[PDB]
Amino acid sequence: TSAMQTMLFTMLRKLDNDALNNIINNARDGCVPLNIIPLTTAAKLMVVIPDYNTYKNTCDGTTFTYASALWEIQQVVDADSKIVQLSEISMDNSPNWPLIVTALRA
Amino acid sequence: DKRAKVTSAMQTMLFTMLRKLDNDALNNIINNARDGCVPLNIIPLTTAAKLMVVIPDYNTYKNTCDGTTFTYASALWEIQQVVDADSKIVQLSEISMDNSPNLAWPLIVTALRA
Amino acid sequence: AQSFLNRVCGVSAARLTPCGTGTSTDVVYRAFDIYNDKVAGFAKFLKTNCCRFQEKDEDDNLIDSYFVVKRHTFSNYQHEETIYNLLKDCPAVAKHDFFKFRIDMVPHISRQRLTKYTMADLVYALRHFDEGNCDTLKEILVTYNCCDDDYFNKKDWYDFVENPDILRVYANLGERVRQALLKTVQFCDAMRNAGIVGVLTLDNQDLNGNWYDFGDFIQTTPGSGVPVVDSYYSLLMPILTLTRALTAESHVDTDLTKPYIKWDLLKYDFTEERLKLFDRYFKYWDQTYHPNCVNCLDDRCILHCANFNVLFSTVFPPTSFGPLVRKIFVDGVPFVVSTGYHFRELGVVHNQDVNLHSSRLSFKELLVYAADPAMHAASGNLLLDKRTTCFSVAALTNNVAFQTVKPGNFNKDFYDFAVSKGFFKEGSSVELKHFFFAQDGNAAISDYDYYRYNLPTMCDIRQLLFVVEVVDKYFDCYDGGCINANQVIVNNLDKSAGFPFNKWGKARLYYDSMSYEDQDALFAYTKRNVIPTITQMNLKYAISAKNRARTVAGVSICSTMTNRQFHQKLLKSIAATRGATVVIGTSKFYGGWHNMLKTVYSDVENPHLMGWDYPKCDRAMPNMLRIMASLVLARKHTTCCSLSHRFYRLANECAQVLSEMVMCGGSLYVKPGGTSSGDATTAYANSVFNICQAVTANVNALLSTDGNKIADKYVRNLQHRLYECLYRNRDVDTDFVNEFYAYLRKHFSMMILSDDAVVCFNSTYASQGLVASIKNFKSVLYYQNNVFMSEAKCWTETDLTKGPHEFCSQHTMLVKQGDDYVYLPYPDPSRILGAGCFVDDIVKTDGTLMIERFVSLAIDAYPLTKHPNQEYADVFHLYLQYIRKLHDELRYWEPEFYEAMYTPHT
Amino acid sequence: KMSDVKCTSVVLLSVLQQLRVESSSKLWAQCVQLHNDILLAKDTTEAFEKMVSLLSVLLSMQGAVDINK
RNA sequence: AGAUUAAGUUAU
RNA sequence: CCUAUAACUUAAUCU
Ligand SMILES: *P(=O)(O)OC[C@@H](CO)CCn1cnc2c(=O)nc(N)[nH]c21
Ligand SMILES: [Mg+2]
Ligand SMILES: [Mg+2]
Ligand SMILES: [Mg+2]
Ligand SMILES: [Mg+2]
Ligand SMILES: [Zn+2]
Ligand SMILES: [Zn+2]
Repeated sequence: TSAMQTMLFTMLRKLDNDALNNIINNARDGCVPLNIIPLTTAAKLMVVIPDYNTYKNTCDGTTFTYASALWEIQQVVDADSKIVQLSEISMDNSPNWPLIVTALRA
Repeated sequence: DKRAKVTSAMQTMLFTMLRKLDNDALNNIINNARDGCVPLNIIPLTTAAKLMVVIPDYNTYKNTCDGTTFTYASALWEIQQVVDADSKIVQLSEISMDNSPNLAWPLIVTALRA
Repeated sequence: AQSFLNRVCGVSAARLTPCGTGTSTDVVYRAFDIYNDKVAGFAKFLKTNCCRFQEKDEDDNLIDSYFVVKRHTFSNYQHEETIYNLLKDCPAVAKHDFFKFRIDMVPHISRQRLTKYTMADLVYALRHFDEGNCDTLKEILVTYNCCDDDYFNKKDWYDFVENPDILRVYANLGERVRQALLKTVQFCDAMRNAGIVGVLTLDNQDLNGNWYDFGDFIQTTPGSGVPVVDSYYSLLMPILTLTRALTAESHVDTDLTKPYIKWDLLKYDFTEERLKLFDRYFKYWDQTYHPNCVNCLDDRCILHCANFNVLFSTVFPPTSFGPLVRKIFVDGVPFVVSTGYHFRELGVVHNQDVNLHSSRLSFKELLVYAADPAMHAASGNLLLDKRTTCFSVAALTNNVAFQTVKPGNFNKDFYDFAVSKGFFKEGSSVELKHFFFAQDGNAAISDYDYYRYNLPTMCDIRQLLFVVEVVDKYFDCYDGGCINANQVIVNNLDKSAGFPFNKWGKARLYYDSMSYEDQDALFAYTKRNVIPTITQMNLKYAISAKNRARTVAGVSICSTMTNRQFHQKLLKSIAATRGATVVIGTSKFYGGWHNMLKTVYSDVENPHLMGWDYPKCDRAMPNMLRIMASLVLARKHTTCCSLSHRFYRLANECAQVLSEMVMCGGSLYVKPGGTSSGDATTAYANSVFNICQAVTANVNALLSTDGNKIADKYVRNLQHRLYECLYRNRDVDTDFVNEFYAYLRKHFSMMILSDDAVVCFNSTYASQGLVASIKNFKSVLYYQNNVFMSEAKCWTETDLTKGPHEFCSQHTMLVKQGDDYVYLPYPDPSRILGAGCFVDDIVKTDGTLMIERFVSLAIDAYPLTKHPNQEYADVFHLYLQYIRKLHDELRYWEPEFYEAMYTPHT
Repeated sequence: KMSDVKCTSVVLLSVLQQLRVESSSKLWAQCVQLHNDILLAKDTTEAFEKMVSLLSVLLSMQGAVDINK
């Protein structure tokens, strides 16, 4: 049960692939993905951001880096369907947190 | 020894299939026959009160069970309930071409004989 | 020149253009069904005695109509005119014009408005099919509006599996074939009323249906003419179900524009309709036709009549076939049991032992009521399943079950050990290609949907009767017959007992619960009654190289018990015989592979090796060939069973493993045909089917070759006698069956194991066309097996130093063993490494059971050490080092033990 | 190499199957599809993209804590 | 050397 | 839920 789960991550960490490591690190910090990552030309991806400091390291503008790929942000809701502009993000309005980002890749 | 258990289990199962059996529309086809002998493939086709339709996609649904009532096997069948592959109750408001990617196909509709 | 062209026009005043130049004849390459004392067979020849003229349209465009002017002699001219004047009123006769023209005054016979190709060209194009050499078939398809000319730009257009639209394209020819049948019956009536005796051949009727050759016709007293139509109908019989020629008989008034006939739902007999169809389309076929095969005289008569029934059962509705049920009272409480069966092949069969009133149920009659599907379907719901195109009888439960297949369990310690030993490098010869593929919940019904490849197939019945005699010679050395219940040997009693018997116990419970007298009473009951049974489909969890799901068929305990008691003596006698053609039961160990190969290379003179593939073999096998295979096995019951007993055993096998009710996921379906994988006789019936298709390919090779260019006079006389024994002679000629069998054993040496085959054949005879090749197998599988066999799945080995390329998925190497050279079987190393890396239980990756598992895999992996490839040889040393590592982490580890498994001393 | 990701796909799909992911047939169908197409992949760049798409099914539900690992 | 039971492996 | 047949290996009893 759990030995299968330990033998997964001991051989996942030996493939040494940046995309697998990028999503396992993001998952470790709580930046998990709600749906399945698509690998087609363009489709939708929903990424949950727990709080601010793990958002600036991924998002700088209209493009965020995920699984060694670039995904352009379309919508940010926060524990509602409370749409939030992209100009909002700064530490200056940090109390202004389970947050969803629904984007599309190139 | 163990012969008694399996013969009682065979006898018990074979009898409760007669409690399930329709017994009055069955007699109307079993006595309209020339020799009292009918094919088996027409027994659930003309007597069974419940019909199950397994539908793979949306085109098959609109061609087969569009509306609350549909006609199959020269009879009239009114849908009772629809479930998906995960056996969750689907309403008829959900089965549209817009919401067709969100459903767990196939859908198994169940229709009583009207 | 122009004057001759004007004379050909005549009263028609048709605009003609010449296909030849001047007055000289035009040479065409057509297919003729010829029987002389010079030559025989159904081959392609040169027709050199005809001048052809094409008739232009109103806008000066070429149409299908042709004017055929034939010049032979004066005596044939006067004789054909005398026959035509008797036959001119018939509308099935093409209009003839007799004249003389001065080219020196040679006489001419002008036939008016014929098509380009005859019926024999169509029959030969469909019965000798070749991809890239199907120009005649393409021209026929685009001429009679079956498809456009750009249909052949789609690749795999001819393939029945890759493109099922070719069935519709071929069905566009069926109305022309049906019109040719009606015109043949009209021509035979006109020959009988006018007193004319002659043979009808397929090359004398065009694709319009008109008859035009009378050179071999002789006159007799009127009212008593006899037409001979055996070669005609027999060579035409596969086309009747390929083109679906009797499709118009389903409609009202036989009119394709009119709607369908709404038959009665309670109607099942269709005996008089079968007789009306036989009198309408095959009136002058001389052999008696029984619509119900219970009235047949022997097993050859069963084959002959079941062949007409597959054709005539495509007209009737599919709800009439299957079990025939009748209400009976048990202690006054009523049942619904099966008192008969309506077969597509055998007609109506009624049970002889049935009581309407029973006052107690024994274990045996409870068993036949539980096994019977009539009770199960009369209680369940109606089911309309749209995932599959197969017939759906009933849904037994209110749910639909969705069985998935789990992935394999990874064996990490062996993979880490193998990576540490240098395996799985980049660019290496050995890589993992065998895995456990998981399946989603729609896998079970998607594998069941592959019974759409099974089509109703009518056979060439004369050819099939000769082939079943030759096939019978192969099984001659074996002993068979019925045995008692105490002589039955069961390999594994703790296996499934099928449905609905798996709710109460395994097979051990039913073998312990019935006495020997009850088992013998049940076996005697199946000799006078038909017990319909339900077959369970189960997804099988096993390693593979392809992502296709694999289902196994679970047969009921009643069927497999009576079938063991009927067949096991012959099956044990086949399994315990060495040196024969069927090599079921022969081990590859202890020199047995070398003995099998030495036996296959017996007396071939210019030896080459050949193996082939059956695409979708379990699915697409025709019902006539399965019945033929069943009859061959039942030819050992000549002294223990009467003909009625043998018919009822055949009817029980057809109702149990051929067209039974199949329970796939809590719902009942109708199996169209094919072989159940869980019957006792499956591998052996597959062996009979393989030998039958090989003998059919050799017959079609020897008859389609030009008899004038066969250099050996023995082979030419053999081809003449082959045509005589197929089409002219009705009774079995056992001396020619022996002679053709000895010819086959001399020049076509086989090794058969359950649709896997290796043939050592004479190469010079195959290049001359005297024995079969891959092309003949492709043609036979096209017109008979309804599949396309690509030549990439086949192999050919010209150097017999190297062995067969693959047999039972094992390759072959020549190995210095001791003082001599032997043949050793080695497997693909990906399969061996995948068996060690992936297991189906989490209990097979420790130090408990994995030692004896790895030993068995090292036994199967030993002969890779003689391979020239180094990684191939290192597979065995890896398994050996790992058996050591398991042996010290708690005589086999030493390499000598493995060598002893392949040396000839047992 | 390619064999490492072909074995890791097998381990991951058995991990997902232990977490009762076949309770939803829609998710199990594309999990089975991704696993079967990793096991039939020839180029290793094609196998890696599917591995990301399949591992995100595990990183979607909160049933296996990666914090512990 | 033979038979019986249990388990396993391969082939079809 | 887990088929049929064949071969082989291992273990244990009786001979
Ligand atoms: P082979 O695998 O190429 O054989 C073809 C085959 C049809 O599936 C028929 C052989 N056959 C019949 N019954 C079988 C069974 O239960 N298991 C296997 N592997 N092969 C069977
Ligand atoms: Mg002719
Ligand atoms: Mg002639
Ligand atoms: Mg096959
Ligand atoms: Mg093979
Ligand atoms: Zn007959
Ligand atoms: Zn017998």
